Amino acid sequence: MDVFLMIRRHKTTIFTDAKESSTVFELKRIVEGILKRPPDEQRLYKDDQLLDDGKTLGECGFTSQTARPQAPATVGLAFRADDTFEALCIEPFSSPPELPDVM
Amino acid sequence: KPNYALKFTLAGHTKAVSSVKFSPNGEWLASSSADKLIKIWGAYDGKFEKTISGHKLGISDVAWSSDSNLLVSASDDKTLKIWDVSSGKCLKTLKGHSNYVFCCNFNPQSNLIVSGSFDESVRIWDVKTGKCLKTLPAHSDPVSAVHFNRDGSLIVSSSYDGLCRIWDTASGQCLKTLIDDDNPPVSFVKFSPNGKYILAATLDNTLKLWDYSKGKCLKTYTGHKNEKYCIFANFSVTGGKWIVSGSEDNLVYIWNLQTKEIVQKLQGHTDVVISTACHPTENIIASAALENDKTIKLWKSDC
Amino acid sequence: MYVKLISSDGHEFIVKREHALTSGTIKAMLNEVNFREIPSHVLSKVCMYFTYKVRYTNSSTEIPEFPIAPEIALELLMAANFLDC
Amino acid sequence: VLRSVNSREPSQVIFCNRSPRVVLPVWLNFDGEPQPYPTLPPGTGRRIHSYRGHLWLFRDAGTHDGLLVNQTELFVPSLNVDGQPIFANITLPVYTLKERCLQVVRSLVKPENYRRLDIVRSLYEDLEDHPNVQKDLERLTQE
Repeated sequence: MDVFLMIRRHKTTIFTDAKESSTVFELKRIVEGILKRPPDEQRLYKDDQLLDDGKTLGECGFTSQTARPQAPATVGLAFRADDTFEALCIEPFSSPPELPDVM
Repeated sequence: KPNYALKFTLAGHTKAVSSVKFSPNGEWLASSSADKLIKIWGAYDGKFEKTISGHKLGISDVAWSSDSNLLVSASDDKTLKIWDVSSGKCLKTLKGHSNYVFCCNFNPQSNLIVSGSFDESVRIWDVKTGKCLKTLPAHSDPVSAVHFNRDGSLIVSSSYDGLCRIWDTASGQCLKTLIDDDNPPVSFVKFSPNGKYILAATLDNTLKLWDYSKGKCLKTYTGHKNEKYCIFANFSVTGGKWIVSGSEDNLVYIWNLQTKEIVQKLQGHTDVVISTACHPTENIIASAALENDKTIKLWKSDC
Repeated sequence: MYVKLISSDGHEFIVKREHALTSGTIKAMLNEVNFREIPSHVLSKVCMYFTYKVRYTNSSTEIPEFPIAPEIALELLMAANFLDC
Repeated sequence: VLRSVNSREPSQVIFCNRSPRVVLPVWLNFDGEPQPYPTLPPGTGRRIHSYRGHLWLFRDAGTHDGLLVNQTELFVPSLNVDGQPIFANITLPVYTLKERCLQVVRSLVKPENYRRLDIVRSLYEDLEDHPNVQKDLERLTQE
């Protein structure tokens, strides 16, 4: 089963899919291939929940039903910063204009 | 065993003849046609009597009252009409169906008419008022035939949905659905004259005799062709005990009711034989054929 | 393997290159591409469409609806008209 | 043209609506004219009575958006050898992003107020180029 994800940190969003049965650690390897930082320097999140390397994505709550291609699920990403980790911080997308009169 | 031979060809309709019915008193033959006309003929000599007109589109079926005075007809124009046969006048037009009306019959008392339509409903009508007394949500596909049993207490209907259903006339309640593992469209149904059995045609070249009380099939009749048209069949009871039906190979088929073997095939029509009728007292068959023929034929047997 | 599509408001969207080639424009424009006129609440939805399109094209598993909130329809229409996808 | 043939050979069909739309089956009669039939709620099926050689297409019932049936535009009941009803699986096509955008806008603005919009004037034409079945029938037969 495929899950469809947005991995987000600051003003960065990675669109990727993964298997429900694949691990958090394997997802960090995807991030590493793109953003250089090794798995040990990453923290992945579902909302405010720190995800453990050895859990599967299914076990964290990412499933085919909750993580769809047209509506992917968000994974938060935080990097090591010197002695500790930065706080989780996802910048919101731009806001939509008010609905014109016709709607 | 029987020896039906052709005696008269009745010519006059200008399109397919849909239905032939002998009057219950044996004197008359009524025919209906895609040409929107009803015609009356002498039952023994074939002599043309009169033409009855009024419907706006073709007619599928016509039926006599018990006293041979009234006719009801069922039309693609979505109505039925009640006719005074001696004057040829339309007494009532029964309106209510939302699509083609395919079949009709009086009850034995002849105070009620039953009708079935492409619109999947069966309706019960008051002969005197012309008002619809009951609309039964009878089937989920076109209704091909409706028939009252011998005392008017039950109605049997057949439908392209594969079912025959038996209805209580007074309450409108479905008392029994005849269902089998295989459900091809049911193209015709009729109670036997004693009301204990039901003859059903299906669009797989098969006629079946059902036991109403047990709800189980007792006999099948095959060898004819029937995959397209809703062909009318009959019990022949005046001489030997036959089943009679038309056929898409332009023949009338006659089977031995008990043994189920074909005993005669009548050749003469030039198109599909879609209607047959059996005289109430004499060994006489009426048969009617489609657009490449347009005639009724009368055949007589010595038994 | 991947390309980076950058919105007008600086958000950086990283998507599979094959997925970005869904847009005929992006094929020509193309690694990195800036969209000076398309903000992030629209470009993110365009990326979702890329995912949806590639996943459900030539498949017979039941196709769901691509959802579009009313507030983003016009810009997305303009983005889609611009992107030729 | 594209028209049903009067085969008179009955054929049972399951109209199976595997789409999120209310589906409107359209029968092309023996003169090729489109006839609308009762609609199917999303995610429902109905066995129906039709005929060999009869032509059907399927649309969104409120907007006339074209839909797929067995992965194509037109459905004709074919040879049946097993006695089972033939499945007509109705599904959503993968609409272009633009086309799906037009669909959502059309659903929110009345066609009087189409040109009361802050959009490139060229897309005005695309909004009012609605899907209609006759437009496709000329398309389908000219293919």
